[PDB]
Amino acid sequence: NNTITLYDLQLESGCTISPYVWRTKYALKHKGFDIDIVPGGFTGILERTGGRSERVPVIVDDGEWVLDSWVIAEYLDEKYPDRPMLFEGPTQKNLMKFLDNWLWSTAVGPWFRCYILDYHDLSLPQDRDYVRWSREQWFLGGQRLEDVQAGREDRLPLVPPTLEPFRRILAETKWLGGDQPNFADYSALAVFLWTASVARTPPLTEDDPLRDWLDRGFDLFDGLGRHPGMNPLFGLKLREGDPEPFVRQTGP
Amino acid sequence: RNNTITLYDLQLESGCTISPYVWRTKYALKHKGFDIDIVPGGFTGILERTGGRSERVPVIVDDGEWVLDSWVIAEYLDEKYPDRPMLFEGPTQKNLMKFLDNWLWSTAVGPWFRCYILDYHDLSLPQDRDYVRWSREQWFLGGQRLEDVQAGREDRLPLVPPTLEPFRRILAETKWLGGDQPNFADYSALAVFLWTASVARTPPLTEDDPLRDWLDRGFDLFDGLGRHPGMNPLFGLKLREGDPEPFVRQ
Repeated sequence: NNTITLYDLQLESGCTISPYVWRTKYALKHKGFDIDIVPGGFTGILERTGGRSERVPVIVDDGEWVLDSWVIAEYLDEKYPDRPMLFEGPTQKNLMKFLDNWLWSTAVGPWFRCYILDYHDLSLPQDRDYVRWSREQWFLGGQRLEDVQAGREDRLPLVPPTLEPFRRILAETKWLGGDQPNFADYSALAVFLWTASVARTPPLTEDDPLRDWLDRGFDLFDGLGRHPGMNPLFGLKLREGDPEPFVRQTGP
Repeated sequence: RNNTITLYDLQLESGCTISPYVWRTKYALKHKGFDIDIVPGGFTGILERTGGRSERVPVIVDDGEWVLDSWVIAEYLDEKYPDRPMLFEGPTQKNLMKFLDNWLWSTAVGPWFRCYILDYHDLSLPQDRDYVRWSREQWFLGGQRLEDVQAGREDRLPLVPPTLEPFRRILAETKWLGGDQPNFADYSALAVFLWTASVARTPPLTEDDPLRDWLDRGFDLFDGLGRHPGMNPLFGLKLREGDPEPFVRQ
């Protein structure tokens, strides 16, 4: 007090990679708490916690253990209604999940393959083996990470245009939460926060309209998304035959 | 004014509402507990029917207040009647339902429009038929004639159910988009399927589609608002050997 312990999932740079952990960090700072960060990575999670969890994020509030990023957010609104609210109501929760699933299929799907080797190489030394064989086999390969990531220069141009439905929303609002951000923003942002933690070449063009919301989000809470290990999201260079990355239109 | 608001409808020959914008307005009004004074009429003569006030419907008249556009009407009701059940819970709902609505219009309305545009024409009021024909055959392209656009729908309709899975995924975990009770998010989404049911002379969904629970409860709301005599069934799509599996069965 005013502190809550958080079990992180970090890269070798100390930088968070897990989007679930990312939106939980933002949710905690939204509520105005200080975070006691427990470092670590993909391996040894059960041992790092008291045996209470095989997954992160996990928080400990005084001595109350809360598992699952979604549950954590609901817990914070329930126990601390006096601090800035994360959810507007039940309708937000349902429509959030629809947006989140779409971002995951549209952005995370393709980008995961484009950065799967960077993902591995940027991980903690103890993690790299576990990440290698399991990722190139479970999620899956069926073969190896150098072969899956190869050719990303050809895939990355194809993603920006597909994000237009999301651009369409942010064109007419400052935050998903309106004039101020909430968990809808943080959950959406987590997709791009993960991407920045592993993207050793930028997935978006320098003038993508998303940049306004993205930079503001990453700057929130004293630069929560500006950890020294983070990579630029912007700088994608396109070719004559590439698709236009976004709709260029003004503006009645 | 008792408890009454006037609504300029957009009806087919059966008296059934076709416009999804009008549909979600009917639900919004009933959600607020109002009685609806319906002004009938179809696609033609809207400027005549209104005071020269609108070329489009829905329009409502609340005592002397004329209100245009279904989204604005919903906001107007929440602003003027904060004592009656809320349509929006806040700004976040508004932003995220636009995202869902946009997706539903791209995924469901677009393909089903092409599949039912001739039925749409045939079911409209007699005085609207030629206008709907000429209008649609120049604007939304399709394009050819109504007959050509709708031709081959038996091969296209089986392709739509699989693409609705992202929407199923949400409804499999909640009673309503609004939670334990419906609100404008539900009514806006339902309006897509209400429109479809008004023009679909062959069913677009299988009898066992997991969407049916929400759809039937939705259509049944407010004394069967979605059960007007003219409505066609959404269910009964007959899949053939080659067709894709319509939904995830896990």
